[PDB]
Amino acid sequence: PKFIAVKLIPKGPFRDIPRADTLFGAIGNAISAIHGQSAVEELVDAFVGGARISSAFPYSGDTYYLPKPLSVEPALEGILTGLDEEERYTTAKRLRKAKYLDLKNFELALRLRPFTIPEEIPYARVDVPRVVLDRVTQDSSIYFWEEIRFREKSGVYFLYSGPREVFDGYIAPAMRFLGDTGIGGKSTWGAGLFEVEFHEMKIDAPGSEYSVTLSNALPTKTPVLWRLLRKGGWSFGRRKPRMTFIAEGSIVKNDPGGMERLELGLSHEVYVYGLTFPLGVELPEG
Amino acid sequence: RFYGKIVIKGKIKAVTGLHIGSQRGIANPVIKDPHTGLPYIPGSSLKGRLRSLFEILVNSRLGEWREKYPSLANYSPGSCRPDNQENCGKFFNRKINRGWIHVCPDYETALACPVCRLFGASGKESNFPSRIIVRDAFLTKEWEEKWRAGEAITEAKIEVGIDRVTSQANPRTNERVVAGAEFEFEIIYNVENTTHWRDDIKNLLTAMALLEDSYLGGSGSRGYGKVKFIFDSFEFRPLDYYRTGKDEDIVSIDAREKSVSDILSGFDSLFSEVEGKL
Amino acid sequence: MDRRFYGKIVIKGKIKAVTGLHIGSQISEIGGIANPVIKDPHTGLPYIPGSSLKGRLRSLFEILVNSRLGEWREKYPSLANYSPGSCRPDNQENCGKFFNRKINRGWIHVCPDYETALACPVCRLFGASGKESNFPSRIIVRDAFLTKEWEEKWRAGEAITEAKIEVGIDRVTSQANPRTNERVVAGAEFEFEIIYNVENTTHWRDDIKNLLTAMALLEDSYLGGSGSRGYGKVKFIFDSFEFRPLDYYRTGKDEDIVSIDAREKSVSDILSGFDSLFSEVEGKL
Amino acid sequence: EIDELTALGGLLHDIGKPVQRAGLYSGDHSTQGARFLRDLAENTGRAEYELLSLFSEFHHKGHMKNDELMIRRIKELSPERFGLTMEDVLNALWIVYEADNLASGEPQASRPLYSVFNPGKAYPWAELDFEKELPVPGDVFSIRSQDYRELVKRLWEELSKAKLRSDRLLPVLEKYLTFVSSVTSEGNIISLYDHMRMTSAIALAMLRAGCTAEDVRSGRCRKEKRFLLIEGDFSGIQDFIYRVSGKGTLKYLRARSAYLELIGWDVVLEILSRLGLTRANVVFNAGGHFMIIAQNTPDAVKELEEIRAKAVEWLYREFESDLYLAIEWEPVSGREFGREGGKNLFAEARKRLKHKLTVRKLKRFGEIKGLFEHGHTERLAECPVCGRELPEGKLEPSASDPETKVCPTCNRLVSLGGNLPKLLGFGRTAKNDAGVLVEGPFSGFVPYLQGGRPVGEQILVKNTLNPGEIPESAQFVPYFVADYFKKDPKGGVATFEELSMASTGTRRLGVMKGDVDRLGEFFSSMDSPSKLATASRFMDYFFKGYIGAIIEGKFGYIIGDVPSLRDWPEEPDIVVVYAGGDDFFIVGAWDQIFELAFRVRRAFNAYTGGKLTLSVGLGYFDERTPIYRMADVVSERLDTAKDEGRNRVFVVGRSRPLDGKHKLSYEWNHYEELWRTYAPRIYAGNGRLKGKLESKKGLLWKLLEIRELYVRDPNDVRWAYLTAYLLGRHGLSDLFPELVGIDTKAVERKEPQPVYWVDGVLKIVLMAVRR
Amino acid sequence: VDASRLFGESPDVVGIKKMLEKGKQWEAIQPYFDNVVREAKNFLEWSPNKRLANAVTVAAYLTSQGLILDMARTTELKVKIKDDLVKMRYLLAYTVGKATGQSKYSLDAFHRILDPMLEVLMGSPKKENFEKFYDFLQAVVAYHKFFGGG
RNA sequence: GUGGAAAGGCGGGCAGAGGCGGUUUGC
RNA sequence: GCAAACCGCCUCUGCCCGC
RNA sequence: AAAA
Ligand SMILES: *P(=O)(O)OC[C@H]1O[C@@H](n2cnc3c(=O)[nH]c(N)nc32)[C@H](O)[C@@H]1O
Ligand SMILES: [Zn+2]
Ligand SMILES: [Zn+2]
Ligand SMILES: [Zn+2]
Repeated sequence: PKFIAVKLIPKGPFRDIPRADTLFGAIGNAISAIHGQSAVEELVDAFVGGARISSAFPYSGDTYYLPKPLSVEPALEGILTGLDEEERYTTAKRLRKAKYLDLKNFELALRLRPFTIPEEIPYARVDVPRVVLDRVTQDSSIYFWEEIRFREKSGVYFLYSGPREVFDGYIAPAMRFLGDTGIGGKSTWGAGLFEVEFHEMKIDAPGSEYSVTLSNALPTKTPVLWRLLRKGGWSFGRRKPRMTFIAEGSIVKNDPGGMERLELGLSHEVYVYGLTFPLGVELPEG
Repeated sequence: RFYGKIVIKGKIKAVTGLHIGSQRGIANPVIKDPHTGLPYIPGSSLKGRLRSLFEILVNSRLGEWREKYPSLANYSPGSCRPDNQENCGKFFNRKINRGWIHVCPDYETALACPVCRLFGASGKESNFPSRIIVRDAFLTKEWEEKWRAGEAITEAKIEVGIDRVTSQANPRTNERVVAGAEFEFEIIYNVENTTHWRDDIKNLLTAMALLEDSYLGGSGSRGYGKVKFIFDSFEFRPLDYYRTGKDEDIVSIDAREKSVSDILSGFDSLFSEVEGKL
Repeated sequence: MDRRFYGKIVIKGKIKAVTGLHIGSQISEIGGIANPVIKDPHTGLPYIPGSSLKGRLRSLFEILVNSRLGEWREKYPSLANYSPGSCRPDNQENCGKFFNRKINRGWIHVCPDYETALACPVCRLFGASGKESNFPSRIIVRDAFLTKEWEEKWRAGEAITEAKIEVGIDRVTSQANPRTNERVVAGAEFEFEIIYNVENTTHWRDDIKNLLTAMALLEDSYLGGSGSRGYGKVKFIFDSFEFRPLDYYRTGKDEDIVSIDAREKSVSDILSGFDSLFSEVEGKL
Repeated sequence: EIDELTALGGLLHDIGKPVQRAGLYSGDHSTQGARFLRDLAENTGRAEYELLSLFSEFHHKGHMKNDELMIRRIKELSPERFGLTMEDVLNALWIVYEADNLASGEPQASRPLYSVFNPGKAYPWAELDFEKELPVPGDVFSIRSQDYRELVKRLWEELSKAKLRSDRLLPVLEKYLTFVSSVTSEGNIISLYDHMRMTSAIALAMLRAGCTAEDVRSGRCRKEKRFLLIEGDFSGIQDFIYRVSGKGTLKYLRARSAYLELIGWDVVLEILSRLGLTRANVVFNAGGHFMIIAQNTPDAVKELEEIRAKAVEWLYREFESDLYLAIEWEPVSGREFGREGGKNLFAEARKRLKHKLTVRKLKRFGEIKGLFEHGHTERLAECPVCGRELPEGKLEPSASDPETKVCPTCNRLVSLGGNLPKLLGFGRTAKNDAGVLVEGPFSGFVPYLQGGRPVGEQILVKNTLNPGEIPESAQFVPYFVADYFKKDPKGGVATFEELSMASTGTRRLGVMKGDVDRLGEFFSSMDSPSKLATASRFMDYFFKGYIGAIIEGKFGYIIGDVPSLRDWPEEPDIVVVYAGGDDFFIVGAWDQIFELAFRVRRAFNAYTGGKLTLSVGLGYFDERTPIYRMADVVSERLDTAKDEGRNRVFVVGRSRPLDGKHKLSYEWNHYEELWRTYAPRIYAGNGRLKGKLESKKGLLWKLLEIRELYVRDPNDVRWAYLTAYLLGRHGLSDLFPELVGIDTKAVERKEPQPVYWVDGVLKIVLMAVRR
Repeated sequence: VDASRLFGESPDVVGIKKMLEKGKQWEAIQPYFDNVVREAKNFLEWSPNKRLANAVTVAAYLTSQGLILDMARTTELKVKIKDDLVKMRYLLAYTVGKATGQSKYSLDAFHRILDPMLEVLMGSPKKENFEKFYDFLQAVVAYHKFFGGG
């Protein structure tokens, strides 16, 4: 279909590539800052019905990357039948280890076509060492810290589907607030800051019964093919319990997911984003 | 609560050559961009140097600031390194690992501190978050083009160590950024309380003015600092800006002003329109 | 324990190279003057580092304190832990001799603790290091570039350096061994910057007078160079002592006490009447 | 019982093959195995050896003619004395006959065993001892009768002192039949032990399947699905053993690798006992991945569906989605074991099961039913070591520093890590017993120490095939492990800090992770289960047994001269974390981790026939680098050596241009030629440089600074004359004469200049001097 | 032999160090190359290895005899020159106007190569076309130390 | 309603020690 | 009538201690 | 993860 693509042009290093539950927690903190409490409860109701955002994925110079579906690994002997067998084995190995695909090869992997992987990743994970210095004696205490450093024209983006007045009233004012404050990590070191641009993405998807998730899922029923993701964040100092999400690219069938409210002992209820972002996929016989 | 984000832009001039090490072909390397190989000033190295200069500033004026800043009456000048007990009566109360740093342990205490209100506090159960963002300072576009045109952006300076009796020489090498370089800094203050933001902007500019006579990173005592702030503009970015995006925010123009002139003169004069919309 | 702040005494002026000055260096270089002098990579002109000036002032001051370990000990405690000499003939780091650290193979007096370096005249002014404590320095000596009239003599076409050819002559066959030494020309003039950080109002007379003692020893000794061959001959030309109190940084106004000695000598400030020049500093402490 | 009689009949059916290659009796080895077992029933043996001679005289279909001489010969013996039914004994003989054809599908010479890696090369006969001898295939296809005669005498001595059970016989047979060829033919690459072992496996699976003697006489067990190939794999090992912080010592890691293997043995030994199988039904068990041949009965499919259900639910309670065991099974037939015509049916049924493992791994914890269900539990925390989430209060203080509250499964592995030098093995007993340190999904394991008595029905004894101090009612299960460690002044395992102190020149900790390349293609060429067994034991025995004797300084006439910084010590400061299957993870001093990577590869090159390669990633680390950091760098370096090309090593971190035409890792023969030319002209040995280069690091480091101009612009030619000026001024113009001019042949081949590949030789020499 | 070792692009810098470190064999192929350097009057026409090709064959000729640079170094610092290339051609004329004795021939061959490239530098821009010359002039001195000269 | 909040890669370290642009004889 | 021979660097040091 |  047709989606609004929210590009995030970085102004430094990120802490991690953002997911949809820490994007919804960042947006719900942004809406509470510039509107108030009763607009976050109007935000959650907009997401529960209709429109839902996806996870954040890298881009590198007008090539928008998307996660590889998990539908290809049972098929991946049948995808590569037209190859010489001694180079069919190392083409298969790197086609299974690959995490992202181009916007051109994502649309082919949804239809079980022969496809190719990107060679170069738009970011790197470095370990930059910081230090703690005593204020009288200058006694150093090294600790280590990891970041996401992007290239010259690279960055990250997520997708939005839904009505326009929810985007132009909540999501578009939030990402202008969230550009000057951070998305995750030590934003007081200037980490999660960016400039925001809004664009348009069109994705060819076959009409089918199965669908891949482009966000974390929190499924209501057991999915078809999946990959377990085990994270639990932090909310106003309170540790969240770890939850079993489903990584991006896993296959569900008529499964909407669902946001789960937590208690955590605050003045308000904390919602963890668990909605699906379905794009139609084609499966083999299992 | 949230009211706006005072945005400070300008340039960092390295008047004498700058060193911020990585400890990873020069023997001690300054830290560099992983992709393009250009050096930069970290946001943590600039923030922690502004805090360290200001924690020593507040340690000298604990008695004189008991009334403008409460919960400076909970501290006595000194460090907690002699008696190995955290959050005691001394000012440098928290031992992160091997170093002692003033961090107030509570939200209601750090809200009245001058340091931890501006720079943030950890605490147990409490977690006061900071109000400023210090971005990474990368090279200006004029100094990226000098790098494309074949000039050198870092040198290799050889120092030595000399015996006081026999005069044996013991040399080492230090990579440091070439003196004269221009970096592009960015500080974003988060206006949470409309009452005390004038003090927080002035306490921040005081640490900038202590930094121009002190050094940044480096060896510094052997002349590796000598940093200089060159301001460009002070934006206010109100709450009405983030709702609708119509670009009618307050811009204070200081194209050629020092940190002493900015804090010394101006502020009421420069920040007069900022104080109107609160 | 209890590092404070009161102000930053700033010492500005000029470094006069009365005799040729050579601070050496050592990479995409093929044909040039051998044994070169250090130069700013962006502007091309030579300079004096803060490392080569602070280390030369510390070295002349440690040797002066080593000569008198019975005449400074009544005013400076923890000098009773030191016997005059060096730790070279018995290779232990911290024994009872004065020069007590091994850098790589040489021996330099650097105090091993915070409480030891707080009462030493060398390491409370120049700083120390060690296993824990790490007493940090109170002066910062900056790299000294040319003055702005010797920036412009370079624009006018005059030579800022030269090349001096010296020959090591064999004493038996009178057979030569020439080499060229670049040296900054005699008469050249470097603009320096020495900032003393006032951390204790009790002993700041003792650190300024010891810093001016080390400067007075340097005007009799040499800077950089091969100075026993006539290559040093430095001279300090003071422009202004200034004080910069703690209230200068918060206010940003010119509340800094200005001592006026634009036409005085390094042994004239430390000379009788020093009390008269630094009298207004005591009115602000 | 017919259960023990069918299994020990098929195991000993080929007995006397080694007495006919020796020649103690008259010809036709089926006659000699009847006489070798009749004489064995006389002295130092029971009377069941007399009835097991029926299995060695009525096979290959040569004497079992017309169903008349089998009845008379069995009638002479007393079945009733043994208690076996007269008809039931006859039923077993047909099953043994059928399982012999299903295991091989295959003379007159004493021709040796040929190597499964080179079928052109052959093994000389040795023992299976892993001590002072490396079995390296050679072109010597001849076996002396006296050598066979010596083997028969040792075999006769050990079969007389050995209890008549499948577990007892299997280590006796393995010791002497490992290097004996089964069928005498040119290029026979199947071990005689493997053929005998796979024959007791199939004959016992046929007996559990219920097929009788007339089912074999009519050929009904063949061409009907009566067998069932079990296969398991642990998934998430890297995130299970190496996801540990700076609070994990070397001992804790070395106990994590011993605890994953006890989880693996607890599942495999549960399948064999609960289905009636012996240990010969296990085809291989190597690297958290096993394969078992069983029977296809509805009682067994029901019974394997509980072993899978209980073990996955145990792993989910203990380790919250960090380690998963995917168990699948595929029904096969008798004709499916072999190559039928020209089509390989064993490699097709194996890959019909390998696709079922693939879809199971994508349904990662689907057999839980509360997997994606949320449940609110208050007051949860994390362990400082492995970082699992528990409800707090279940945390308990660690014995190192009692301030930190670790989880209880990490204190069982700190206390196990202190016993591993003292440990002779384990005993498999019930979940709630005294002495149990760690629990599996089905059992608990008591450590069997040096001076002690083992308790349990199954005793796992490490690094030997002799049951010395073991009770005669307990089951003997041997397992092998690469357990080399550098010992401290105490009798324990050295630390990361103690190994790095011993390193030459710069003090760094060397970490290597290497594995065999394209092994899974090599195992798909096997067309019979007796051939998959041989290719999997010999590949496992290199990393289990022979990689620890490479570290002992042996095999030097095979290894020769490798790139070394110092001469090889008598006790190398090397600690093996893991080595088994086709991979190894070894830490130590950085000088010997460097040398052993070329020393393991040179011996693996000759352990195989030169036909299989390695890729090794090397890393050199600070002592206070956390091991989750040290295992993620070297795994990234192993995958960079593998994706770029196979058979290349990642020596050290290097800077290379981004054109896609440079690569970071060295081919093994490439780097080992660069060390023969660049290193003896700069390096003298044991940390010092050569003459006229002492205290000339102003030459060597600047040569790496000229090399960094090539990295910025490879087409700029500045670096070429800067080298010749630098070499010329120092008078060392003859050192490195090919870095001064550009290689015109390298431009046409689009391969890098010789200044690009000098980095990984100089850097190592510059770290062997104190850096 | 001498033209087989000193070939077109880069054949043997290590092979030319055996003959030069013999007298007249390189004195013809490099004099043809000096004539080719005289045919390389257009300096900025060699963006290939030709600057490294010529400077080996220049320095292999000048090795047979004895054999401004800081003025070329200071005018290189001026980039970050028509008034000083007159002085640079003057100091190059001053040296050949001084060197009398056994070193006339090495200085006249050194005079033969640079002044054809110092005529194009008069009527040309200064950021380009001098960087390509100062890379050549460094490469002549670099190999000249390598072959055993000073 | 953000796997979050807090945290300077730096304390100390002279590019220095010894050295007459000089000698011998002729083409 | 005025020069021409060689000598153009030599030899030591070159990352430490802490987290 | 080429069966860690
Ligand atoms: P210290 O008492 O070591 O506190 C432990 C703490 O510091 C880190 N640490 C200390 N020294 C080093 C070092 O040389 N290198 C590294 N990478 N880390 C160091 C420990 O890792 C631990 O976090
Ligand atoms: Zn505070
Ligand atoms: Zn001292
Ligand atoms: Zn744990």
